[PDB]
Amino acid sequence: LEYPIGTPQNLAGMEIAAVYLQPIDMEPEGHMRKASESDIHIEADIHALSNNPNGYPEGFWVPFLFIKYEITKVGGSGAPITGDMMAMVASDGPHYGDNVKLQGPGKYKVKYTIYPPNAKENPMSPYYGRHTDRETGVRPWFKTFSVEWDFTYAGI
Amino acid sequence: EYPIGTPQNLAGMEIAAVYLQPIDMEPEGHMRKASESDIHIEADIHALSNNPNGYPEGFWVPFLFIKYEITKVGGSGAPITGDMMAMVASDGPHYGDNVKLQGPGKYKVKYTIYPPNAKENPMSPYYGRHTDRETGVRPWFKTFSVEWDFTYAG
Ligand SMILES: [Cu+]
Ligand SMILES: [Cu+]
Repeated sequence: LEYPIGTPQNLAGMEIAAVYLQPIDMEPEGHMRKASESDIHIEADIHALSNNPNGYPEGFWVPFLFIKYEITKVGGSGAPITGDMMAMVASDGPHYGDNVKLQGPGKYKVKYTIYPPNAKENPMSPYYGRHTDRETGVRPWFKTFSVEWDFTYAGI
Repeated sequence: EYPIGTPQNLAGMEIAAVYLQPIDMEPEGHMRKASESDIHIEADIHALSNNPNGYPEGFWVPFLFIKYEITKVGGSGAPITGDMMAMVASDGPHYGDNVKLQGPGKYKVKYTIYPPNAKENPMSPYYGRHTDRETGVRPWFKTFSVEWDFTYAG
């Protein structure tokens, strides 16, 4: 099932929502930590709002982003749980996600750092372009930013 | 914004071939210089109803790889070949390339459309598909080609 995380946030003509599901299985295998080695599938749900700066019609999935996440158990002085999401498709459409192993039931904080197509850290920079001519060009890509939420994990 | 024939409904997607004047793009070094090209050729690919790879109708189909072959009818030159690149423009994301043609006249335009997991698709390690019963989708479509007749006005 789905376990939404807080309320969606917006920036730069995109809506950013966080949710987790039960761990999933994915092709290509050997990318997702196996479902049996995980507690949840964390996801970032990112869609264009109106007047999107890069030409996306409202509602379109925003592709070719790179998302790094940090999940910290509240009150914990231990190391945060970190990883990189991967772009993928599921029955509900494309999203960014990762299978994650948590640190038991309780309160967590979740931070997503969202990299644009042209960020150094985004491995997809050489594969996705942007028109820059006057007639068909669009605005520059957004700059890297982070968004945070709190959530409770009960065990699924 | 100019059409190459009419769109074809294939593999749960509308595949349209269009073109416009040569463009400029970030990142540099992928498109041929606009001044050294004749057109920007594009593949406009969106999901139809009941798309089997998880896309709601009208969505752009991302992470594909498109190779094109443009042949002048009766031409003695080599066919014009290349790879499109995914990119965004004012009307949305598409696949495109700046192309130099071989003068005005009749051409055949063929696109070979590769799914995310094709050997030929360099984006295969970057795009996944859920396979579990609850949230999975059907296997990626099989690589296919689509052709049209094109008259270049010059
Ligand atoms: Cu996923
Ligand atoms: Cu383009």
